Amino acid sequence: RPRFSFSIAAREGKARTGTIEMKRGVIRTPAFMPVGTAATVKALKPETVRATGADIILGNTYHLMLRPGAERIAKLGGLHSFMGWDRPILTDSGGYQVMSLSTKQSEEGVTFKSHMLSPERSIEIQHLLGSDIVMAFDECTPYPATPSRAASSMERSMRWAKRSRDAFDSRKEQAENAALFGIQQGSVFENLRQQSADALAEIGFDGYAVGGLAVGEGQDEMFRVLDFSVPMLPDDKPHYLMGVGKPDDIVGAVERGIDMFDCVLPTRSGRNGQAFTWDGPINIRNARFSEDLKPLDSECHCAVCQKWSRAYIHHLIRAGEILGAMLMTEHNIAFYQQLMQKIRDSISEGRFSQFAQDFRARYFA
Amino acid sequence: RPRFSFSIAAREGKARTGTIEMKRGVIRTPAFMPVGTAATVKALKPETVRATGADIILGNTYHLMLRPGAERIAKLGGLHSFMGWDRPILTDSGGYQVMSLSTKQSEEGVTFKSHMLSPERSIEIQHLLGSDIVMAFDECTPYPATPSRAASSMERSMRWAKRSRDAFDSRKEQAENAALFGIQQGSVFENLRQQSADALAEIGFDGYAVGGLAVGEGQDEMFRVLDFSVPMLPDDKPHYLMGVGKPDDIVGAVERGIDMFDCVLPTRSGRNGQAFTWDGPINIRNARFSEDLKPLDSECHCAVCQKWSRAYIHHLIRAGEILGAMLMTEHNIAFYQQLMQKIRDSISEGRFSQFAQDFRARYFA
Ligand SMILES: Nc1nc(-c2ccccc2)nc(=O)[nH]1
Ligand SMILES: Nc1nc(-c2ccccc2)nc(=O)[nH]1
Ligand SMILES: [Zn+2]
Ligand SMILES: [Zn+2]
Repeated sequence: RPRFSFSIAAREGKARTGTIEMKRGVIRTPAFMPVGTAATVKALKPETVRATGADIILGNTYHLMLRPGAERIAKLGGLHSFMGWDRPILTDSGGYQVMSLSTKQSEEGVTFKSHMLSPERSIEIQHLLGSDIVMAFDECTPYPATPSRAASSMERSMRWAKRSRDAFDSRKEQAENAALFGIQQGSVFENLRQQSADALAEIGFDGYAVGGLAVGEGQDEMFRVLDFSVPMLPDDKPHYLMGVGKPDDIVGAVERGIDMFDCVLPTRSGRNGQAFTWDGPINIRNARFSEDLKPLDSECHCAVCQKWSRAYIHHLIRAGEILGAMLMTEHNIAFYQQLMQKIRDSISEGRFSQFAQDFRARYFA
Repeated sequence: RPRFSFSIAAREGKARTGTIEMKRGVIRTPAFMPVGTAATVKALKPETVRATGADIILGNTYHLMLRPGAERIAKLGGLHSFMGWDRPILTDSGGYQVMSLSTKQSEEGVTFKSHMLSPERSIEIQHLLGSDIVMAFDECTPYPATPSRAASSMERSMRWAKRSRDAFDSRKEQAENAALFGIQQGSVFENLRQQSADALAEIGFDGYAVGGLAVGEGQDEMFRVLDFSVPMLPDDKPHYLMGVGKPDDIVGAVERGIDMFDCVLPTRSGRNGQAFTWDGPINIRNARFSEDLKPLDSECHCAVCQKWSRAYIHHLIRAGEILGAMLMTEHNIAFYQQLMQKIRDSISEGRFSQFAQDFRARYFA
């Protein structure tokens, strides 16, 4: 099996659909990655995650290095064995969470409480976890930022990107079996995004993430930045938008050339009682669902919608029952995967523009 | 299919093993019933409950009448449809929980806050839920109690038992498709237990519960009372010990003629980090399991023990992850079902005495 082989099968405008072949499996793109923070996709067994259609999940380096610890997970046989997911795992670098969840920043890296993270240590931690797609250690520039502060931050991220590349390449077993993605920064500024893209391309990565855009800038601004940022990245490698997003965010980002996504929304909002449907999100705890015998979504193919009603799930979530969180989460992840499948098929079939319009019309109605 | 047919296939001492055939399925005895309080066996899909070997689950009349409500569940198609469990369900009468969870007691029944429960209303609620085994509405005498107070309480329960019988029999659809169990009371007093047994037998029930013994009297005292109480009940009907218990409680009660059990222990203690093993319970959060790659129990056949380590489950429970509760609960219910299976097979094979001794020796070691 290939270490990493990205093939584009079809295009429509800026949108692409295809596959990433890796040693632990094939990733169909555009892809959505369920987030598995503390070595679990919350409230789901791995077989259930797979049953929804997920090809790859995301693990969080920051969380796992603290609990249970990277060396410990390696001693226990790696993250795949540990959590019982045998397909690809992408690990974030810890660069974002080290700032949002903990700090002292310097050229060497970040020291923090509740430890030190550097490009080299991040790569080593991801090696110990046995990650399939390794993220370069970066800095998520706060939003908003002055052009000059965004520039100095992006430039540090680019130096860290080179250091991540070198650390990764130095570890033969990692270089042979895993892939490395670089992260574009530059805030909302076109010239900095270009400088960042050029720096990353000069180094060379297996894939390129658009970083710094899951920062509450709003969809309009996010799209504006994607409009010029994604074409700067190498066309022949995957484009990964970190931390995005709602279903309409995803459709628009794919329209702008994004191939990969991760977001806690389907899992987290699922536990909180929000279910995604083709007619938009619903709050299942709302009184209007108390005697509603329809499934969460009446076109959804997931196991939850085959078996249980809105009324039942309403009851569970209001009662604080774990099964409520389980069913909501499975449905939401399945919905996200069905969305990605519809996206992939429509691009392949050259009807993605129509799909996007049809989707938005119904979802917002 | 039979409404209710109890067959004893084999005996050893006071212990029996056999089957209860009902319209929604066969119940292998001795049986353990997972408790499904608010129309869910906590943290388990019904298919998972079934996969562990459970033939029947328990639903709680008190909880369900408040949330989502009995008439509502009936409107939604009954409890079986509502929660997606199509096999037998035994419903408790609400008689215990109305006192422990809420009161005004009278001959008519119990009025309470956070409503009124009577033998007739209890039976009607259980009818609306679509219960397969209906419990007579009773009074769980507090422990300890004077002989005279235990007597007046038991006598009220016996009058309520007759009223439950009459209400059940009046509802043709219920009488044709469900079964009715009476509940023996009398605290720890032999003469009152006898009076109670005689009263219940005079009325006639499909099964007989030993009530009033899940009250913190200790195992020695519980066994003492079972020693004389169970032989008072009709031999040819099932004997149900409500709210019991730990694995050794169950083995001893079967040695004393009990055929059916329910307990929240495997589910509740599972979520709290206690896993049952053949070498006794373990607290999975304990530091000694942090790098333990063995399954929860190395003889257990459950899906959890086929796939995940102690170390992983340790990590999940310490992290407050829902999957931790899911895996612990599935294992614990599976352990309980494997215990019942070993009990059934050993009685059938005429080696139950040896099994009980072997079990106790290892479990307490
Ligand atoms: N490492 C990194 N992570 C994220 C990020 C932000 C929000 C949700 C998820 C990831 N953004 C970045 O620019 N870098
Ligand atoms: N209805 C009833 N329930 C119980 C009971 C006690 C503890 C746990 C479960 C049931 N004991 C009784 O004597 N009657
Ligand atoms: Zn669904
Ligand atoms: Zn097990």
